[PDB]
Amino acid sequence: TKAIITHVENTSRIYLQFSEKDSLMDIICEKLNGSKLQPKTEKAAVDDMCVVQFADDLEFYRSRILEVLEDDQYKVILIDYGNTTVVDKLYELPQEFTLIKPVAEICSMEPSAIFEKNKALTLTTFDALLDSCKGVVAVEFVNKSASPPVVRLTTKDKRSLKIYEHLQKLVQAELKLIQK
Repeated sequence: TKAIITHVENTSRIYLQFSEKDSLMDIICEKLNGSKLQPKTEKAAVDDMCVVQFADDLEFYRSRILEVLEDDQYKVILIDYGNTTVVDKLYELPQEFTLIKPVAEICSMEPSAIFEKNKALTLTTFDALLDSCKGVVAVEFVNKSASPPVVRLTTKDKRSLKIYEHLQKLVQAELKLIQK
């Protein structure tokens, strides 16, 4: 099955939107960016659901409060995607979205000490790898009962690049160039 990677926390915590939900994601975006949203009139608390404007693209997203910060700021998660950001204004979540689960689901790649011993290098290499397929991946489940479920990811393009094995190879190659 096909999905798009929308956020990487680490190799064991990856947010993906599975293709079955592409139209649903489009409708959420269209509805949030198509009508006037209502600013909140009092402070929110951790875990409150709301909507924020994302500074990077100026568009609107379903959000959940992660932290109540000083200076009336909030760290929030964009629940449909997984990335976090800091905003100074919150909007009410329109009622029609209340029961709709977050679009993105969390999965994990297989474990590797290479990834754990070299976190920053692994993540920057992974980012470049994902950019090379614009985040579009084929997904096979290794362990569905795990939390997050463990998966194998392949670039959804002509290379069919095997990400778990390839990422290990690239990281080891850079470490070897520097250290040997």
